[PDB]
Amino acid sequence: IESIIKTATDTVKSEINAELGVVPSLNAVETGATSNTEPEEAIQTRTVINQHGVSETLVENFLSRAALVSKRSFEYKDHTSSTADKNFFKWTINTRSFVQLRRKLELFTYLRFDAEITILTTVAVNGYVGLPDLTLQAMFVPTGALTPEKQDSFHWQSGSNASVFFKISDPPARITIPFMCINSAYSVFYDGFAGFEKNGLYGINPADTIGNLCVRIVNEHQPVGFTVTVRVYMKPKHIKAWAPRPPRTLPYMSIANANYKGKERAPNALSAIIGNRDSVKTMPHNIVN
Amino acid sequence: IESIIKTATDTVKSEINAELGVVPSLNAVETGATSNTEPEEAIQTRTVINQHGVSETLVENFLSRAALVSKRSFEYKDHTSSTADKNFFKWTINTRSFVQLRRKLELFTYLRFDAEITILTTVAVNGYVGLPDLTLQAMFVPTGALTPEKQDSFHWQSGSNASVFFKISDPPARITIPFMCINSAYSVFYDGFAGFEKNGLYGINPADTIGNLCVRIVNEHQPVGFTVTVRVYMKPKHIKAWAPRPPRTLPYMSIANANYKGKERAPNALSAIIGNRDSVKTMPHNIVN
Amino acid sequence: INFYKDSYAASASKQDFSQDPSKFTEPVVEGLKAGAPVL
Amino acid sequence: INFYKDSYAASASKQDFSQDPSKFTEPVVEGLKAGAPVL
Amino acid sequence: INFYKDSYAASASKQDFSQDPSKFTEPVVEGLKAGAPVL
Amino acid sequence: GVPTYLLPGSGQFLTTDDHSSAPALPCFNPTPEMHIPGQVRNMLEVVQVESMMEINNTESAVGMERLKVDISALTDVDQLLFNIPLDIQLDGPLRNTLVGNISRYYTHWSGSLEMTFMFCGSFMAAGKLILCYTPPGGSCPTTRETAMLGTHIVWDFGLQSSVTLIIPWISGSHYRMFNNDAKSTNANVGYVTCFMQTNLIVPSESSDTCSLIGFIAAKDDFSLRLMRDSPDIGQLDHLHAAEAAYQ
Amino acid sequence: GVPTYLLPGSGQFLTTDDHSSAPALPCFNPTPEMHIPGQVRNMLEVVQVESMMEINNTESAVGMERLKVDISALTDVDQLLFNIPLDIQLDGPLRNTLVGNISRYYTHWSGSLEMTFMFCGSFMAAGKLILCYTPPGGSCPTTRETAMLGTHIVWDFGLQSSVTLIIPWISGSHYRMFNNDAKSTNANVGYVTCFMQTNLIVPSESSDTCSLIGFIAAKDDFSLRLMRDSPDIGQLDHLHAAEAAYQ
Amino acid sequence: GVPTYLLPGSGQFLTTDDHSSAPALPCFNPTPEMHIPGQVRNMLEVVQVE
Amino acid sequence: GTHIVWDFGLQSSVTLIIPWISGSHYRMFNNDAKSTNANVGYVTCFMQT
Amino acid sequence: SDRVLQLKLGNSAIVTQEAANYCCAYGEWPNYLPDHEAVAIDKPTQPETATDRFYTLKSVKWETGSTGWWWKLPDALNNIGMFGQNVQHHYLYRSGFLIHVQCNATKFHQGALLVVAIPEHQRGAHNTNTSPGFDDIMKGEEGGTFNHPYVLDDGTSLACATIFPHQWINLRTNNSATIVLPWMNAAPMDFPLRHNQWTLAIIPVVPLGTRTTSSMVPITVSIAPMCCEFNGLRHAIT
Ligand SMILES: CC(C)Oc1ccc(CNc2cccc3c(-c4ccc(C#N)nc4)ccnc23)cc1
Ligand SMILES: CC(C)Oc1ccc(CNc2cccc3c(-c4ccc(C#N)nc4)ccnc23)cc1
Repeated sequence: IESIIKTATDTVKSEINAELGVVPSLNAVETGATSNTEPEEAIQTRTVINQHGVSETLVENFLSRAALVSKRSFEYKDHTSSTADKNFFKWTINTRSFVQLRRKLELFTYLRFDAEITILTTVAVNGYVGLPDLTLQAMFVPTGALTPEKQDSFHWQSGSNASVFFKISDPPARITIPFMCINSAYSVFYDGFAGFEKNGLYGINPADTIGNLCVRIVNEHQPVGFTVTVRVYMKPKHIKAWAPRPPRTLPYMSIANANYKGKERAPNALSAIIGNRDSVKTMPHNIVN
Repeated sequence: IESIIKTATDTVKSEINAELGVVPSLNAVETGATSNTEPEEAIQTRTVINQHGVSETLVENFLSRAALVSKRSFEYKDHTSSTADKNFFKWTINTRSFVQLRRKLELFTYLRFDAEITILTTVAVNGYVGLPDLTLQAMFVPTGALTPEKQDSFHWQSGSNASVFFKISDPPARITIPFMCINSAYSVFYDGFAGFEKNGLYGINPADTIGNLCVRIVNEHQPVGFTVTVRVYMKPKHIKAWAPRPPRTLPYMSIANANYKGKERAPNALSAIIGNRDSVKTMPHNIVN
Repeated sequence: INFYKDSYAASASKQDFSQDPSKFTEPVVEGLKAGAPVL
Repeated sequence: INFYKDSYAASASKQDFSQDPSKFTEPVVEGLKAGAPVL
Repeated sequence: INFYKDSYAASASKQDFSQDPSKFTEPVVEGLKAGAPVL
Repeated sequence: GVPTYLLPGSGQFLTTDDHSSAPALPCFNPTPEMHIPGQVRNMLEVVQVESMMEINNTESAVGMERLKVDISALTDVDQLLFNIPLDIQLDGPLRNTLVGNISRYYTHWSGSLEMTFMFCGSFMAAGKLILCYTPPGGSCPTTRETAMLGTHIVWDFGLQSSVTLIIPWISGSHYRMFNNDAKSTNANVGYVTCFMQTNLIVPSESSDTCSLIGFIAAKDDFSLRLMRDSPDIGQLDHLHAAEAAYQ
Repeated sequence: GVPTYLLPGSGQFLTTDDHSSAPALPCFNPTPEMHIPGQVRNMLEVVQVESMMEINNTESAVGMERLKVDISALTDVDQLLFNIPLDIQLDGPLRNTLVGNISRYYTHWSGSLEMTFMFCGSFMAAGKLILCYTPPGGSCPTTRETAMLGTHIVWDFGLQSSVTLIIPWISGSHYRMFNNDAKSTNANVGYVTCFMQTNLIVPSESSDTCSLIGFIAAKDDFSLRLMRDSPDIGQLDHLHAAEAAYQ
Repeated sequence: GVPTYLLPGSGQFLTTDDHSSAPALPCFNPTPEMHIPGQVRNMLEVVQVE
Repeated sequence: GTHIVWDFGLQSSVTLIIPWISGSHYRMFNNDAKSTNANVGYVTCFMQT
Repeated sequence: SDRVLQLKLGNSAIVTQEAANYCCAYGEWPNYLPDHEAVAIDKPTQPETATDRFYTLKSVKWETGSTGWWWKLPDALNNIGMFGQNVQHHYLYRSGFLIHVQCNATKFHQGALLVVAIPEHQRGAHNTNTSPGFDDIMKGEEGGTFNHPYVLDDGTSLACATIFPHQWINLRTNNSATIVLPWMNAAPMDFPLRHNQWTLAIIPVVPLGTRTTSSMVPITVSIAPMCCEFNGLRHAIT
């Protein structure tokens, strides 16, 4: 039954049991149900009024904290002779690059949420003059819009694209992107192929495509070079989640897929996820006095 | 009797006394009670309407002011050849390092409060170029979480750890940590051993473990070196306090224990806490005219 | 505090305390009993 | 002023004027008297 | 505007228009008269 | 104008803050909601589902073999068959479980655990086992006469394939910590042991060796506190094709 | 937008400020409260408890010997036995007391003090003492005929082991200061002296020398003001193992 | 958050301004008032004395 | 066992009650003193101070 | 009337004719753990009169050089009678204590004992950085002696120890002290082998003196656990 649960369940006192035909510790795992054996059935209990709150395990609280999704460093310099991110970069938006957020999200099959984005920028002098207070432009370039080819291309005039202009001395730039799947939920996993032909990508729902984040320095280059690093954080909010999954055990290999190899030896080897003990009779950290 | 006290008690006028069997200046210290002799019983008094407030000696006011709990200096430089805090540090959280807060807290056996934390950062040029406006990250790493090994290790991606990102030009960074003991109160003193074996630590309740504070500079190193100093202040708030104690007399020796040596000579020598006078008949600052 | 015109701009919704774990723990067509054996 | 969702975020509570010093000054099972000798 | 808990934190009190200059100009035990000579 | 002053913490990026923020796409209309099976709203719903313990975490158990314990007929009475370390923070049989993997995002835990064992011998196999929980304080028991002094279930094999041992929450404090110090009095739970109560008795044409699968779940009195990054995942390099997202 | 301006004091860290601040652990649930014996809510409850004066703060009094005063039979009438300096700010018998140690976190004080003396001779010991408080203005009295002009209690030894001398709050100002200038008219309290009223008289098989223990407490008219760092504790180096908290 | 902007005069120290400011000594209790002879409340009372 | 700690004072005397602690309703005056139907146990006195 | 007292608990009784009232620490009385404060859900054993009775420790000799004595609770009782057997078989314990301290001498003797119950008396070592070891702390029924009673072996002071629950034995006035201790812990129950809630301390602030013929003057300690509960039944650690 669906019910409102704010605290852990109370324990009732229980007596001795000796009833024929009543056998609450016996179960049948083959049904696929979990054991319904209560502690009051397994042992004699006392009454316990339980006050422990359950708010910290809410899916909202579990997922709605800001995580790094993108980090890029580029040279802020005169690029006339470079081969390179020439005072700007383009990022194809994804959540698979940083394993801590990736593993948390992949505990679920379908997710619906809005994304709070924070952009943190940092600058160092290339191998000192002090640090300049640069202006940056982040521009969202949706599917089928033209991405900028140059720091000063006219794409940056941004007539209809969302842009945010922000300083390095400011607090980190912050915006919310709405839930923008063409379905009612994002497909965290996708057992399918993106195209009507056979050559399309496995494992990525086309319905979930966000677009590109294009970031430039707005200033003309200075006489000396700098490295600029941009960090993007995403925080899910107003979250719905469906069909929880076995967590990732093996190290990730790629952002394109669930391909797996494991560590050379346990823990998280393909052959052994838990580290070995000497025998099933060995207690590894046994208390001895 | 428990009662609400906002001001010091009033004095009533008293007359001459000459009653047989009534002897209010006599007492019995052996019961363990303090003397109940009132001034109206010991001398002839006038009436005094007393307005003096008692708010400044509230335990809330006595303890809830910000005190330094941690101070660390490290080099912000290229550390490829250093032996060292290489652009970041880890602190195992404790309150025993700075004696002024330590002595105040140790007036009590059990304390329950929330902690307001302020982080103040300062920078100097190593032996001038001006001072850079660095971004720092403080990350709380609870018990059994992995601490960062490097300034740019992926631990800093902070998917579930609380992190605060803050600038040197900003006001000091401020957060509240909730009261987080697994008991109803912190054990300011602990007459016990932390483990089920005999080799565990004396004097530290395992229930009170907070975790680690990991602090890095987020910027890449500059061409020149800097010293960064981080100061952490803690302010108790929403305070409850139980079983007040004899104050510390001897200088502290260690953060691990109550070990004591004293000063070489009084005051606060092991043999003499108060400085000596010549005799019990000597008045040290006697008024003479 | 939300002065933005779009409701998706709002702060997070941390008040949804409804649970139904039986859809994951007991998706059996005939519900289990305490006082009777499962099979 | 507190716009935070957790009540532990609040400013300090400086209004608790309840005292009972007799638990420290007079933990004797038979209370002392003014008009009679202690022993 | 005062969100501080201590009332001494407040802005200044510029509304006290009570005067009694006679304590400085006329501290004589018998008050002066207009229609009669002083001595 | 309004007179103001800035407090400490002004302009910081706290990753757990909760504010409204500026919508980048004005007048956007999200896709209507649709009912989907299996909505989860509290992670305590997940840990209440039972999942297999890797009890046979031994060398020469390979892959799936680590999820079953083989039982054989014995010629000595009351022998120990296996034990299970209960330290969820350290790398033992409980770690790669639903209750295990979710709890490791948290630092504090409280409440009861359920272990269920399914007997997977033939219909003709018979036997009785005793499953014992030992509250902490001393060594793990090695003899049945010692183990039966703790909380235990005697299990008769029959038509019902499974028993539960409830591990009741017996703790001095409200919570335990997921402490890498497993011997800490704030973290140690004690032990589970299995002994022969009678014997595994099988006829000639049944297989002489039979397997147990063990499961664990949290009960609905279970509670978790103080979120942390889970130590179960990490990275050293960038992943493959991550750089290509910038090209 | 709201028009605003920033005042002086914007962005300062005042260590005595009182604001709400951002919670780092959202949805955290603290451990339920439990009743514990001995809750203290005002530090004036502590200073009302009596504690031993170190009256014998002399060389060749070692350790516990500094907490007792030895009384002997005299062959001259009305002799002075001891005096007690009352300057709580300076290092005298009152400093390492409950009232002493708490008051030294504060700068101003007001209200009455209680001194209690317990006689610890044998049951067969007898005697009368006079305990005198002298309000300030002149020298400490050296003769009983001078001291008995102040506030005094004549004490007969008997079944009740103890007398209190109340030191009444006799002050021109509402408060006194804990002033390192002990002769300042804002700080000096005057003196306590003890004389023989009769004599210590003991039989041959009682010990010829007997001890007083002196105690002090604040009364409930006592008040403290203006919090300061206490001069009773300091450090020069880091403590041992403090550096190791960073390793 | 509240949208705001700063006006001219933000962050200035005008010596005749009149704001509340942060109390450095929380829960401090001032000495009770006492009646004193000769309270002056307006300086025009002084200039009326010859 | 059952004991009374006795302080000497103005009241000259203490009582130790020996309570009837017996499996049966009665005991026998048995010349076999070690018989389980007859043995009552022991009284002992020690210095407390 | 406040000088005569009888304490009766289980099969044990103490009479004194020369008490000085008695102390109830913080004005509390021992109680069993209520349901709104319970943590452990197994039904507790409550042995009552088998545990809730006076145990008398070995007496110590008060000598002119004595620095004082201490005993830790529950440690001093962890091996005594049915109390010890229940602590050995159970993970968790809770109780109060009633402490009665006994010391008679003649009317020609003098001397004063501070009798004080110290909560969480975490000891220091003298003149070292190394923390006190297990065998320094855990003494059992014998208890320990003070190294430096003037700082209470913890760098604080004897003069202020009257903030803790205490009585005096002043040989002029009284020959016994009584202290009733509630449960005093941050957790509702504890593991009795690794944490001591209370330290009993007996300190001779005024030394024993007489000019009659000397006799041995013992100090005797009787402690009754009050409202014993035990949880987490298993084999004996022992
Ligand atoms: C320049 C400004 C004005 O616009 C911007 C700024 C930044 C961004 C970067 N956003 C984003 C970065 C990373 C992920 C997302 C997602 C997302 C997350 C998880 C899942 C799953 N499972 N699915 C989708 C949705 C919307 N956004 C995202 C986009 C537009
Ligand atoms: C990086 C940010 C987001 O998180 C942070 C930031 C800073 C910190 C440092 N906190 C802390 C530093 C020092 C002490 C504490 C205590 C504490 C105090 C006194 C007693 C006693 N008696 N017992 C516990 C509780 C919580 N905290 C503390 C922790 C997490």
